[PDB]
Amino acid sequence: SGWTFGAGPALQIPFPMQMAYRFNGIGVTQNVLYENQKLIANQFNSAIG
Amino acid sequence: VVIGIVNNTVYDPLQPELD
Ligand SMILES: *[C@@H]1O[C@H](CO)[C@@H](O)[C@H](O)[C@H]1NC(C)=O
Ligand SMILES: *[C@@H]1O[C@H](CO)[C@@H](O)[C@H](O)[C@H]1NC(C)=O
Repeated sequence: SGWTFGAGPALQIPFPMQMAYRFNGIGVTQNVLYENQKLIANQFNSAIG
Repeated sequence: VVIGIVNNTVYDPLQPELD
């Protein structure tokens, strides 16, 4: 759900779109995430590992 | 490069006014 589960009813939303939301919230455009999605995913997986 | 994009058409606020 993202952040809506803590401010009211839960709303379903794809996780890449939630990541685009969180990237646009800090000033970075959503295109860098919508294009380089595989790189961000691999970096996140490597960090989690 | 975008994964999950669909084909559609967008509107232009200049084409109908000019044509
Ligand atoms: C959604 O995920 C499924 C499972 O991987 C995949 O088969 C499908 O093509 C994806 N659709 C979109 C919107 O990318
Ligand atoms: C989108 O358009 C391209 C070029 O016409 C085509 O190859 C592709 O199959 C289309 N995909 C969809 C979502 O219909």
